[PDB]
Amino acid sequence: MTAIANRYEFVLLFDVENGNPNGDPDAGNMPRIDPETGHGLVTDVCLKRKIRNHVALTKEGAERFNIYIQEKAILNETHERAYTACDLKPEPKKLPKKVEDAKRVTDWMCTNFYDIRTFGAVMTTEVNCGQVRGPVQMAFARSVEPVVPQEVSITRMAVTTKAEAEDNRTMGRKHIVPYGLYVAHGFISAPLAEKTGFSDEDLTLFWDALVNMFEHDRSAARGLMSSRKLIVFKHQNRLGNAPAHKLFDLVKVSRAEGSSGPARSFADYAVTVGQAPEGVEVKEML
Amino acid sequence: MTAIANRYEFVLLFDVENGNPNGDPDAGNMPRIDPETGHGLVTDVCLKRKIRNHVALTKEGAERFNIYIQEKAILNETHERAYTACDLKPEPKKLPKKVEDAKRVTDWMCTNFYDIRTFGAVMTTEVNCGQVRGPVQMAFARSVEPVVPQEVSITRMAVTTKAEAEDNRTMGRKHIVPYGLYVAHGFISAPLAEKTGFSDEDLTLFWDALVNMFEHDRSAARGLMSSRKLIVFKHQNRLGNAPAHKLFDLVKVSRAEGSSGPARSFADYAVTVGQAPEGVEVKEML
Amino acid sequence: MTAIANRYEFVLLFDVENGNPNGDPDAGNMPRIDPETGHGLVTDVCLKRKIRNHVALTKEGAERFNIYIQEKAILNETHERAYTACDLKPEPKKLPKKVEDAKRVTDWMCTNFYDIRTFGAVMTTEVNCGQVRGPVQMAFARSVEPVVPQEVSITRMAVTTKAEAEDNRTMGRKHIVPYGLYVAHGFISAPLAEKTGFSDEDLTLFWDALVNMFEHDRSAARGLMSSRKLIVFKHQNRLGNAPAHKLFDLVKVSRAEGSSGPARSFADYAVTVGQAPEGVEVKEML
Amino acid sequence: VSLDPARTDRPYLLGRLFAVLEKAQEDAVPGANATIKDRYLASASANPGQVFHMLLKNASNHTAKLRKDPERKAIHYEIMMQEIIDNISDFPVTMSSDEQGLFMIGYYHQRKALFTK
Repeated sequence: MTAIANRYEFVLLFDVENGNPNGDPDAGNMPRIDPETGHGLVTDVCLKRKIRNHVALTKEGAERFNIYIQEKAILNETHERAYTACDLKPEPKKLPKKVEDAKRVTDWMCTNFYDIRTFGAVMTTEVNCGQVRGPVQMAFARSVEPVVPQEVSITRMAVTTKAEAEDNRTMGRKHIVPYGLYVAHGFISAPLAEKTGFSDEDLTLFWDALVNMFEHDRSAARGLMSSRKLIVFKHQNRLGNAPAHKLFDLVKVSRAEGSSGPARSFADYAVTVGQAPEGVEVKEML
Repeated sequence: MTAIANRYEFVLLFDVENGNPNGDPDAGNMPRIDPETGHGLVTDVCLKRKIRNHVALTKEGAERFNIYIQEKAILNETHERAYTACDLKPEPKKLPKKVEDAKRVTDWMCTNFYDIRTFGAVMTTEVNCGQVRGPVQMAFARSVEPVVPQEVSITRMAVTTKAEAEDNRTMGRKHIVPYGLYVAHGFISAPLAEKTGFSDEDLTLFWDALVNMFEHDRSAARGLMSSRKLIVFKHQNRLGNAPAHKLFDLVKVSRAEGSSGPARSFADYAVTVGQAPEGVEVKEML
Repeated sequence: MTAIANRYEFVLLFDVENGNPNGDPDAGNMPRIDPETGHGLVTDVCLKRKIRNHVALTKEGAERFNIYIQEKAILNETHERAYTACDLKPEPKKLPKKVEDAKRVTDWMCTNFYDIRTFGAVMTTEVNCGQVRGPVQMAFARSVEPVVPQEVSITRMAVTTKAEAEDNRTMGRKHIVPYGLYVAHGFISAPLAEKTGFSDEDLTLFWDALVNMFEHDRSAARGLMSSRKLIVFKHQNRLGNAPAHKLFDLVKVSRAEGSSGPARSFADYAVTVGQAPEGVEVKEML
Repeated sequence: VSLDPARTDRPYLLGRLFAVLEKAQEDAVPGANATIKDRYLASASANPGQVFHMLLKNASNHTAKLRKDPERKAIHYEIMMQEIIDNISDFPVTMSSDEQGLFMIGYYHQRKALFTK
């Protein structure tokens, strides 16, 4: 299993066009917004479920393409699985104490569990094996503008709060942005790939997942979130050749100056890319 | 290894975004802040660690570029390796107490262990003194403005343990900083470089590290960081030429006049650098 | 024995930021405070040691400029050297039956050793050398106002020793002072200088050292330390011309009117100086 | 003849309190050159209200510190303080010499008990 040859950086842009980007738990499909400014926030973790979903949808249990996270599942289940597979007695709260078989759970999972070939089956709140730092990472997704939503008092009673309402009908607060574009940043590290055996196949699958994400997520509040763009930057060597932030600066996004009034469509916004230095090559069709 | 021949002072300036720069051992994992005023803080130790790791990475463990504080390693074996190459065996209190043999392991450290030649060391003993003092030193970093940390939760589709969680999807936790800007100070001493033999090459490498350091340490909890500015002051003599405090005053930070409300980007601020007294020369990053 | 011709008195102001100026052996390593009021304290002995260090650094072993109490000197051998340089065989405590012999030792060691010449010395052990008072004296340094120390937790990710819970994260701690301002008083008496030979070049050297004290003592534990103000009172005759307490009253420091929260910079205070009585000359070196 | 938990005489209670503050401090800060005893024994017996007020600040600080670490004693000591300080109505400004004798007994008595175990 070959390790990738270069460092990669990418920017993902998806619509919240007359829809909801992500539900804020306490208010159903309320958008996570900066309470000080109201601009749109999306959990970094937002994309991961969708990723796994597309994995399960296209590979559908292919040996080498198992998934770790499963809806309504128990988190330690996949930990247990990876230890079992490697003839270890599960210790899901610690590294597998026989460290050559911690490497076997790691290998086995970074093989079967594509998503663990991709991401750390490790700790921010609870641990698994730990140690297996993720070779791919991406940050909190954010809205391009202060997008304090236009509230959509949906005509339904099936919400966290029940009411005597069911002349007005029962209501649960869901929201849509007249239009908003959400932005995400991500990274790919060769050195950790070397450790985990992340492959080009994996990369392509990743691309595909990225494209197909939102096909699995739609609702009245969700509205439209099309995978508008996915720009990928490739480094020419093992180690990068430019600051990350510099790269992101190349991806200039703003409202279409020809557009007037509050935005309602992606046409209200323009996406442009400056030329990256020779140390980087940019692909822009995903 | 020829010793440097000038006194140096420097200033660095770096960003943070939607992350936890430095977790607090005590207050769960809350970012470290000053209770009286709410300004943020970052320990120097963190910086040191990061630098170490970068060096180790880049240099690939080549000859004369070893590190004595190896990660998750028994450092009594790293001081054993320092001593046994000098036909000597582990001692606390000092490098092996007979001063010529103390000096042989000291030398056989300094010659090759970059980290000791740079930052100095003790094998930590309650008498908390002697061994070797670092020619390079640095202070606490503090936020230019007060910050507003917050806990953040996610709707995880899975549970840690047997639970009643799954109406709303399973919970999570994080802590983040919306945005912040930090500054730091440091010093380099000729006399101590004369004692350790800390050479110019080292200096160069040091610069290089500083600039590039951030890129190699992506993970889930940190979010994003970036080095923004670096300024170097060079004295024209073995000893000093001016008061330090004065020097530090030449650089000034202020909010961009157009920016209003809580800051959210490096563009929200403005920077300035005055001229330096004749006894010292000024040159920007690296 | 040429000596200064006037009586001197002075006051000094210095500042600390995010550091530990002087630790307490009886309080773990907590900064020294006044329990009843909570003001800070700094021993004179510390300052003296600093001065000696500076001198040593500067002069570089020039005759008439040695330091008697080097950091690890064997004091009875150093008295024996002063003894045997004056042809004496070592003997205890008091000056010999012929006090003159240890007085020769006194003469010799005053001749050569600057710090004895300055600060005096008990200079008496199971090898006597005499006794001295020294023309120069100092008092305790006191914080201008209450100070609230903090302490911080740190983690060694690597460990020195083997651990049973394994690598393990092992924590120590630091004690820190956010900010503080200090004041110091001192005296010089002509009659004793007449007895020791304390000369004027000595005095200029002394002042020079005192201004540049902190520049060479950068360290991990100590934060940013600096000297701010220096005022010197010189009398017109071999003896006094005014009461000391009156002179020290001419200097007054008060909170800068624009400063209202807890002090965090030297700009938060205002420093003022009155006129000098007829018999005294007041000049300001800082 | 030994420690009486029921003596309920003010100078006896002050002695007990002193003894246990000593014990708690001990556990707080190992390796000290001099104990609070050595520092304050005389003063405490001469000016109750003066010092006692002062000490409790530091004790508060310490118990604040000590909750982070899993180790405990110090909850038993905080309860022992809270019993004795509830039985003491008020702090005298000063004590008659004969009373300063009784203060020593309450201290010794209490100490011995704590000396055990």
